[PDB]
Amino acid sequence: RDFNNLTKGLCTINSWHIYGKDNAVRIGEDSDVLVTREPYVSCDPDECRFYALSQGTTIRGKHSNGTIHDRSQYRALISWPLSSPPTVYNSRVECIGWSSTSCHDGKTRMSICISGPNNNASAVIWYNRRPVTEINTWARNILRTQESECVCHNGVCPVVFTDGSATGPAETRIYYFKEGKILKWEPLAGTAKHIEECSCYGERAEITCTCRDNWQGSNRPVIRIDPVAMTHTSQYICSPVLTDNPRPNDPTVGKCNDPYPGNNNNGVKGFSYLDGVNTWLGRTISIASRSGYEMLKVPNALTDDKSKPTQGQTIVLNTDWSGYSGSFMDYWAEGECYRACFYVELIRGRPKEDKVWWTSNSIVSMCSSTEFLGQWDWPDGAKIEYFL
Amino acid sequence: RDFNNLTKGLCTINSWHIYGKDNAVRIGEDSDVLVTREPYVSCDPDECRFYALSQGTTIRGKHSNGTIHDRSQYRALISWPLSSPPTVYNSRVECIGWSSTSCHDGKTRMSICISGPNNNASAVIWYNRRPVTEINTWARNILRTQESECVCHNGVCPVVFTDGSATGPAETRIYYFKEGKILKWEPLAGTAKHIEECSCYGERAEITCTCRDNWQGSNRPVIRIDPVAMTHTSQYICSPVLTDNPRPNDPTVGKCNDPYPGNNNNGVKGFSYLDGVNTWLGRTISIASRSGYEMLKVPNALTDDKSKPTQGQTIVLNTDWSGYSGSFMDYWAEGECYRACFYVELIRGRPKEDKVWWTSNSIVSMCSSTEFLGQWDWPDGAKIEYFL
Amino acid sequence: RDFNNLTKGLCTINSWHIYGKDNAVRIGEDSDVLVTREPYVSCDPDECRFYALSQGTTIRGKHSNGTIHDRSQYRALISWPLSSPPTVYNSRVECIGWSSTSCHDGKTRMSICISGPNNNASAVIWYNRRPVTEINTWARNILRTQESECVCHNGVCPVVFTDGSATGPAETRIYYFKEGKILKWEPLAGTAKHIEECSCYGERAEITCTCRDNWQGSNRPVIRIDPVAMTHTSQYICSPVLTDNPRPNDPTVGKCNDPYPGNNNNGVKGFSYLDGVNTWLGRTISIASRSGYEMLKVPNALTDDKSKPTQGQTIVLNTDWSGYSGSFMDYWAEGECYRACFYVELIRGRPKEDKVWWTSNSIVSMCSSTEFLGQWDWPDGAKIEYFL
Amino acid sequence: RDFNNLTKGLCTINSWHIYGKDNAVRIGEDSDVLVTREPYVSCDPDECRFYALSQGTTIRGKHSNGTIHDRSQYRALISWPLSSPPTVYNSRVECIGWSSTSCHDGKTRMSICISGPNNNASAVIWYNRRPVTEINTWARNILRTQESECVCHNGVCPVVFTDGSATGPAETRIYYFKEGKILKWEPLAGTAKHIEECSCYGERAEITCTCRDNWQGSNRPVIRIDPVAMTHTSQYICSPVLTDNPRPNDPTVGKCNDPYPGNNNNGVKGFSYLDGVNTWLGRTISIASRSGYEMLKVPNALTDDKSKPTQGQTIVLNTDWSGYSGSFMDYWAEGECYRACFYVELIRGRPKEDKVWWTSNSIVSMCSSTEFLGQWDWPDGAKIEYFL
Ligand SMILES: *[C@@H]1O[C@H](CO)[C@@H](O[C@@H]2O[C@H](CO)[C@@H](O[C@@H]3O[C@H](CO[C@H]4O[C@H](CO)[C@@H](O)[C@H](O)[C@@H]4O)[C@@H](O)[C@H](O[C@H]4O[C@H](CO)[C@@H](O)[C@H](O)[C@@H]4O[C@H]4O[C@H](CO)[C@@H](O)[C@H](O)[C@@H]4O[C@H]4O[C@H](CO)[C@@H](O)[C@H](O)[C@@H]4O)[C@@H]3O)[C@H](O)[C@H]2NC(C)=O)[C@H](O)[C@H]1NC(C)=O
Ligand SMILES: *[C@@H]1O[C@H](CO)[C@@H](O[C@@H]2O[C@H](CO)[C@@H](O[C@@H]3O[C@H](CO[C@H]4O[C@H](CO)[C@@H](O)[C@H](O)[C@@H]4O)[C@@H](O)[C@H](O[C@H]4O[C@H](CO)[C@@H](O)[C@H](O)[C@@H]4O[C@H]4O[C@H](CO)[C@@H](O)[C@H](O)[C@@H]4O[C@H]4O[C@H](CO)[C@@H](O)[C@H](O)[C@@H]4O)[C@@H]3O)[C@H](O)[C@H]2NC(C)=O)[C@H](O)[C@H]1NC(C)=O
Ligand SMILES: *[C@@H]1O[C@H](CO)[C@@H](O[C@@H]2O[C@H](CO)[C@@H](O[C@@H]3O[C@H](CO[C@H]4O[C@H](CO)[C@@H](O)[C@H](O)[C@@H]4O)[C@@H](O)[C@H](O[C@H]4O[C@H](CO)[C@@H](O)[C@H](O)[C@@H]4O[C@H]4O[C@H](CO)[C@@H](O)[C@H](O)[C@@H]4O[C@H]4O[C@H](CO)[C@@H](O)[C@H](O)[C@@H]4O)[C@@H]3O)[C@H](O)[C@H]2NC(C)=O)[C@H](O)[C@H]1NC(C)=O
Ligand SMILES: *[C@@H]1O[C@H](CO)[C@@H](O[C@@H]2O[C@H](CO)[C@@H](O[C@@H]3O[C@H](CO[C@H]4O[C@H](CO)[C@@H](O)[C@H](O)[C@@H]4O)[C@@H](O)[C@H](O[C@H]4O[C@H](CO)[C@@H](O)[C@H](O)[C@@H]4O[C@H]4O[C@H](CO)[C@@H](O)[C@H](O)[C@@H]4O[C@H]4O[C@H](CO)[C@@H](O)[C@H](O)[C@@H]4O)[C@@H]3O)[C@H](O)[C@H]2NC(C)=O)[C@H](O)[C@H]1NC(C)=O
Ligand SMILES: CC(=O)N[C@H]1[C@H]([C@H](O)[C@H](O)CN)OC(C(=O)O)=C[C@@H]1N
Ligand SMILES: CC(=O)N[C@H]1[C@H]([C@H](O)[C@H](O)CN)OC(C(=O)O)=C[C@@H]1N
Ligand SMILES: CC(=O)N[C@H]1[C@H]([C@H](O)[C@H](O)CN)OC(C(=O)O)=C[C@@H]1N
Ligand SMILES: CC(=O)N[C@H]1[C@H]([C@H](O)[C@H](O)CN)OC(C(=O)O)=C[C@@H]1N
Ligand SMILES: *[C@@H]1O[C@H](CO)[C@@H](O)[C@H](O)[C@H]1NC(C)=O
Ligand SMILES: *[C@@H]1O[C@H](CO)[C@@H](O)[C@H](O)[C@H]1NC(C)=O
Ligand SMILES: *[C@@H]1O[C@H](CO)[C@@H](O)[C@H](O)[C@H]1NC(C)=O
Ligand SMILES: *[C@@H]1O[C@H](CO)[C@@H](O)[C@H](O)[C@H]1NC(C)=O
Ligand SMILES: *[C@@H]1O[C@H](CO)[C@@H](O)[C@H](O)[C@H]1NC(C)=O
Ligand SMILES: [Ca+2]
Ligand SMILES: [Ca+2]
Ligand SMILES: [Ca+2]
Ligand SMILES: [Ca+2]
Ligand SMILES: [Ca+2]
Repeated sequence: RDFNNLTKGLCTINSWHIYGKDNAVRIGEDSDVLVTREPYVSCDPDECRFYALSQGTTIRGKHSNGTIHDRSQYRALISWPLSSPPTVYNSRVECIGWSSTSCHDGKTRMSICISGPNNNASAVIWYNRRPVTEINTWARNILRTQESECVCHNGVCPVVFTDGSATGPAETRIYYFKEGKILKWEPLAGTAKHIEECSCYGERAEITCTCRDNWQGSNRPVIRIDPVAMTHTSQYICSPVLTDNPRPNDPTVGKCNDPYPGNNNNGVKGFSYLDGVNTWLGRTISIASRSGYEMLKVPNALTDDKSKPTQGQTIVLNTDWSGYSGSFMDYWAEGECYRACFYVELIRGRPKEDKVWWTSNSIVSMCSSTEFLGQWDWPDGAKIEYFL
Repeated sequence: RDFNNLTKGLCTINSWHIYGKDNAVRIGEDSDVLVTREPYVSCDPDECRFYALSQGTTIRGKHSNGTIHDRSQYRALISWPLSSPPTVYNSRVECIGWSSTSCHDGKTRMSICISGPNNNASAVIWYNRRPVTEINTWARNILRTQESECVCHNGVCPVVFTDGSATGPAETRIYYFKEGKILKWEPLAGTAKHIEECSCYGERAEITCTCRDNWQGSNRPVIRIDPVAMTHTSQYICSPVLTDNPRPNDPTVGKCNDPYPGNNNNGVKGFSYLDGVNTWLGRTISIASRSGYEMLKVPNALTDDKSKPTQGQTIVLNTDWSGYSGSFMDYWAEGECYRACFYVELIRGRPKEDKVWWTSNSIVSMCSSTEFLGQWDWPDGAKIEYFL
Repeated sequence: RDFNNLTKGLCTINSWHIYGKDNAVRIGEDSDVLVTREPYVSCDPDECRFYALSQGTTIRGKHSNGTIHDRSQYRALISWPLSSPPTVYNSRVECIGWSSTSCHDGKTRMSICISGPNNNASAVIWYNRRPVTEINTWARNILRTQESECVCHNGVCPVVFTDGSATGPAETRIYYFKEGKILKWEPLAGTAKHIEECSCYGERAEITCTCRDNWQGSNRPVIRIDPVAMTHTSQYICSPVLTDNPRPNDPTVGKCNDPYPGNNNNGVKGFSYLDGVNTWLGRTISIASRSGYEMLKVPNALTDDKSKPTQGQTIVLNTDWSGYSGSFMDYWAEGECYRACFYVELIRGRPKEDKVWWTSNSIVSMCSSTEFLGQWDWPDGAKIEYFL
Repeated sequence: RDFNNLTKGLCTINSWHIYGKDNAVRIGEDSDVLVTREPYVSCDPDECRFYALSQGTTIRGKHSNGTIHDRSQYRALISWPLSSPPTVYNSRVECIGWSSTSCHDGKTRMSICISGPNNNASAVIWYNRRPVTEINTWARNILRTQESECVCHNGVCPVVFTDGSATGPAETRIYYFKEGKILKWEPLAGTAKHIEECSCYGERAEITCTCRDNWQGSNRPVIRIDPVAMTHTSQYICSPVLTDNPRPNDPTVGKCNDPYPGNNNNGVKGFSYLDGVNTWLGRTISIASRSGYEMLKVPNALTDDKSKPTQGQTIVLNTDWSGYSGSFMDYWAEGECYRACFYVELIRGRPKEDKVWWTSNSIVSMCSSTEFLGQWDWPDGAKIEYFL
């Protein structure tokens, strides 16, 4: 119809309610479920769907052997109905590649997939299910993007890309697309020192992205974008409640404009909702591995270097496997505010469970409630022994 | 379009004709059919579908082991095309949880799923396929609801919930929703002493629910709701033709305002159509187990404590397994009256058939005819031996 | 939109071209294909689909054992996309039962399914996918109907039913439905002595049905219906080219008003297009079994007792299994005439191939061409050995 | 809506970007994927889909044995969603046969399938999913057509057919269809000596087809059609960069009006985009077998007998199997030019991999970019060993 505008603010988050869960690995033990990873959720004006990068094989298939690998010619961004598992028969391919993002601008959807060898990758930007623009690697070192939805405002949909080292300075760019065409791009600015896999959301004409500093930071870098002026800033979440993984133990004071030290060259895609006292941070419970997942209300986390939790909610027990997490919202819902949502990737198989030769995941997703709801934990639920 | 109003009365029920049957267990012996239980049927203005609580695994899958359990994080309310089986590929998830209800108000559908641990469950009310309202447990003891469709009148859709003991007084509430929002709720009133799993239908601006008194009654409690005044009353079916299970043998006089004694702390979801002489009661044939199913015309059953059958129809032989049963009607059909319909859950597996490690069911459904049709019996049809 | 009227005459049939083929048994050897029998084809104004009576199990499933049986509670009329096989995941249930017919009147579709025990069967007439009318058995001996599509004219859709003996006089009725309601019914009249499984088509406001005289005739009875006056006549195809099966060898002169003798109490559903010199008869090649299938142009077959073939086309070799056959046409196609079409059921399994415990079929369908096209044979194509 | 007119010219091809890939053989190792061959891609105004000739069996099915054979009664033209694999459950049958073409004219789609024995084949032309016209074999020797999409201009859709010898002069005809009806046909004219499997595209009211001279040429014949005058010309690509397979090594000067000698009675379906300096040729890397695939920019290839490459892009490594290739474009995309696209059939199984008894393929497809994108290779990806 008309382009969507981020006219609302976030609803007050007093707890999180279950939104979707596909139990993909449980079901796929005996049905034609595709092996995936790097999942996310994204809404169209009339439907919300699950998204992920297929590995081009079913979990029970012999080709599932080796799916711990990230980039192959057999991967593709697929989407499927909310809470259903990604099956061979219900998965819709959005584009071919091993790194992606996708978002609806109110009129139609833009999907981006990057493919190619490490030194010669390229992004293809699809709009209205047709390829429109292509961007060649600029640093010749794994051109890569968000792995979760982008956000649009009056037709302008910013996307964060990184090309270059994962263990030193890299070349991050913010591209501003409209109808799949490049309006402008700019190099990363601000104090964030390394950027990977940004998780974004929008409210009141501003887009906030919480990313991953793979090089040095255990606190997460934050990029705030003005989609009208097509400009941005960057910094780190100030709070001493560290949210990357692996990470050192939480200190009493964090860092606002530099990576909090202790862990180098590693991390995990994550997210946050930074809205004054209505601020909630997601993180794995373990400081060593992708185990467990919790949401912590940390008032003013972005700007207060001593901010600590005032409330929380466990999503996945520390005795269960988690993984990537990111933000999304249904910008086309009723009401006066945008309801914050997120998903957690529940990785099964390698490297943590190496009795099987594959790596896959299932999805759990939650949205905020203004009520203070009781909590439950949401594990993947599959028994690896069954796959032996 | 416009909200549906219960403007018609029930058609005269002279017999029951076959409406739908999915043969799910037979088919699922060699196809990707999801394990389910607590099924029902519900219509939209342009389509009627089967509904149930999936267990998040196929019947042949190794994860089917243990599906006798009621509440897990792997359950979800799913719907699928009438008379097709609930497969991985055709089942649409309405919401996540282990207790549910759903109904269309003429404009769109409201679905409710409750999830969480026993002492911290919560209901999430979805409208137009989006989460709108959440309600936290008030008694911290398995918040639970109907397990069959709710009914709407001019946008108001009442739903009966119970939180608390299953073997003593509990806290039952009647919530009046409109567009997924709470207009009002009220505590159960009247003489019904315990309420669980209400089966409802509407006619001439009144909604009648036949429920399960798990604590003490072998006769069934009845809640009648005025969706305009948003008020209700409750009592028990007076008739000595007892319809819960297990239950004592039928006496010559029943009880109108108290549970008929003889069996405690157990029961089965059931239903009835209470319309003067046009009154029909459903029940298992066995007084000891969920075996067989029959419909009995018992004129004035609700108000006459000595009422006995004047006609009947066998639905499932006593030599076949039955289970839950509930009411639904196609409020959008042509004609001058609403045609009464019902479904019977045909449970297979545990605990009655323990050679297999799973518990599931198939569905059979019938609607009324003004003709006096010949009768057939409708068993699940699967051979457990095939699953060994 | 508006009710369809049979305003066109038949196109000139100079040969038959391939229209559809599902290769169901071949494909189902390794996919979730439902066991079926009694198939047919029927068009809606915007789509033509395959129809059949499912047996409520896949072919590879253990429940396929015993599917030679005709009437069980696990059967249902299903439809699916043209030339695709009837799978668990793409088959749409139209109604429950073991005998059926279905047709579109231009506005919506009417489907009829009969179910029940031999002495207490009933038909349920569905219109716009909702049950509207029910008819109880009148002779208490396997109420049964066409097993191929009915035909409508200005909303009136006649259907032929038989109740009673299959080996002596029975009670055949012609019901005239409009919007699923009974306008009128009448007992069979004319000289046809026994009627079963009528195959019908319409042209120029007249509906012609070629049926099966199971009791005594090897020539086929013909019922011609006037859907406006709602009246009919009946006789037999006069031609000595006999078309039932089993049957005696072809004589030089046939019978116009009595069954041609030689074979009793058996037969097969079949069809014909009776249009003066543009007359074509279908039949099995074998006079003893459901083997092979050919189309023969027999000018004036209906009225000329000495009529013999002037042209022909082999459809299935005598070395391949055939079965039921019936007529259908796309009444919503472009052009000035209706193109005659037919399907042949290719039965596999029991009783002819008893190394397997099941009975099923695939479908082949053809339509007429005004060209004189080269011919090919169209067998089922599956290797029974693969199923052992 | 309105008939599409070829009003645009080709976009400048500076490189090729990944468009679609189904990984059919990898996925089908453990899912119900149909065996196919002779694939292509074709767009409708609102969707682009994959097309191919099914063999009427799954790859894992026992009936996959023998699928190296080209013409059987179990083949059909099927289409399915872009980049999904051709499964039993998502494949839509367009028509029955073993040779085909299909194209959308802007209003609806025309599909053509040829079937029958070698000496009595016939084509059936479908329009708006209904059979409209039939054409009988004129040379009684494998009537056959394009195996890739046709192209339309103002309702007129030319199609190239060949009937007769594959190793000597044959009878090629160009048929001009409109709404599935024959407007005109004409015998092949010009200097092309043998024509098979034309790959076509349109721009600025002209349709260009690059075909296969199976008899003598290793250079490819080219037919250029004027769809308004309904006339055509034919010649060969002049360039010494030979593009059929098998073929002799590249010479320094080619042949414009005669087959370049060296290899007889064999070839492979292929394609090219002939647009002055914006000319790109596709070909297998191997001169001996269907191994590898590359795109070569050969300015003025059509008219310059000494033209050599100025740029190139590898699509499939010479160490991987390729096969048929053809052209298609999305004539309904936005922008001022038509973006050239192509697909490559990746054949797996027999005859090159005879450890398995089947022959099938997967699909990879690319479209042009005005950027100079980095290149990757795109193999089928399946491990034959897994199928043993
Ligand atoms: C029914 O459901 C309801 C609703 O969910 C349940 O009630 C919920 O209960 C939760 C558990 O108690 C509770 O969550 C906690 O909230 C705390 C904040 O509230 C408290 O503090 C404020 C501040 O003054 C008070 O106002 C308030 O009244 C409370 O006292 C959080 O602090 C909790 O998080 C911390 O603990 C958990 C372990 O439980 C850690 O996993 C988490 O990371 C936090 O602790 C780590 O981090 C801090 C910050 O740096 C450190 O100080 C601390 O030492 C920990 O650090 C170690 O561990 C981390 C992670 O491994 C590691 O990185 C680091 O290096 C260190 O090793 C927690 O979020 C909900 O708020 C509450 N909700 C409501 C509405 O009441 C109810 O119980 C249920 N009922 C039943 C019967 O079950
Ligand atoms: C073709 O199809 C037609 C259509 O279906 C078939 O005709 C149908 O036939 C049915 C079977 O006969 C018949 O159903 C019965 O109707 C009885 C009512 O009709 C009779 O009574 C009235 C009243 O005066 C008369 O007007 C009428 O003419 C009849 O005489 C019911 O009473 C029957 O139900 C009772 O019997 C069955 C066993 O058959 C029980 O399962 C059922 O629960 C009822 O009996 C129990 O309950 C009562 C009430 O408390 C007790 O009094 C009784 O002792 C039983 O109690 C024990 O069992 C229960 C359950 O296990 C347990 O809880 C309790 O503790 C005790 O242990 C029955 O419904 C249809 O009405 C009739 N329909 C028509 C239109 O005619 C026809 O036969 C078919 N043709 C062929 C050739 O097959
Ligand atoms: C390329 O394709 C084209 C197009 O298909 C092929 O050409 C077609 O060729 C067909 C085969 O020759 C041909 O079909 C036959 O047509 C005959 C009619 O045409 C002839 O007669 C007329 C009449 O005077 C002439 O005008 C005309 O020129 C011809 O001479 C039919 O009579 C044929 O049917 C009979 O034979 C077949 C066996 O082939 C039987 O199966 C069939 O049932 C018919 O015979 C039985 O029935 C009659 C009637 O009672 C009896 O008289 C006879 O004895 C048989 O009875 C026994 O068998 C039956 C069945 O088992 C049993 O019930 C009974 O009791 C007895 O035991 C046949 O239909 C097409 O018309 C022709 N089409 C065209 C357009 O030309 C061409 O060949 C192909 N090219 C190549 C190179 O292959
Ligand atoms: C990141 O990605 C980019 C983008 O893809 C990569 O850059 C690309 O690199 C490609 C490989 O170098 C390059 O492709 C080649 O282009 C050549 C044309 O460019 C050159 O010549 C012109 C002309 O003067 C110059 O202007 C230009 O600057 C270059 O020097 C082609 O000639 C190449 O094709 C030939 O070689 C390949 C083998 O590599 C053959 O497979 C191919 O068939 C061509 O050679 C055969 O055919 C010719 C013509 O007859 C014969 O002369 C020759 O002897 C060969 O013949 C034998 O082999 C054939 C086939 O088997 C057989 O039939 C025959 O009988 C003989 O046996 C090739 O296409 C891209 O243009 C370039 N793109 C860009 C934008 O730069 C970059 O490398 C990547 N980066 C990294 C770090 O990897
Ligand atoms: C493009 C790509 O390969 N992305 C991969 C990403 C990067 O390796 C990381 O961001 C360091 N640069 O890591 C992970 C991961 O689970 O940690 C998964 C992604 N598939
Ligand atoms: C929420 C929940 O668990 N409901 C379960 C219900 C209750 O246990 C019963 O109503 C006693 N309170 O029992 C049964 C049952 O087959 O009997 C199935 C339901 N899954
Ligand atoms: C209602 C029913 O059972 N119809 C069956 C029909 C009758 O038995 C026959 O018409 C004799 N009355 O026979 C056959 C058959 O293959 O011959 C199949 C049908 N399923
Ligand atoms: C109609 C038909 O059979 N076409 C086949 C075609 C012809 O044999 C060739 O064009 C020589 N005439 O060859 C091939 C092939 O892979 O080479 C596949 C096609 N299925
Ligand atoms: C978003 O804002 C622009 C005004 O700049 C307007 O064009 C558009 O209609 C707005 N979108 C909606 C849904 O109102
Ligand atoms: C139901 O009743 C209300 C009048 O209160 C009206 O708004 C609505 O239109 C009615 N619904 C229909 C379908 O007529
Ligand atoms: C069929 O005929 C009746 C006239 O009796 C008319 O109502 C109807 O419109 C006709 N149908 C069509 C499609 O014209
Ligand atoms: C194509 O051209 C013809 C004019 O001959 C016109 O009828 C038609 O509208 C044109 N198509 C479009 C999409 O404009
Ligand atoms: C495939 O077919 C050939 C030819 O009939 C036969 O020899 C071979 O054994 C078959 N292989 C399988 C696996 O069926
Ligand atoms: Ca880090
Ligand atoms: Ca009870
Ligand atoms: Ca399987
Ligand atoms: Ca007979
Ligand atoms: Ca050649």
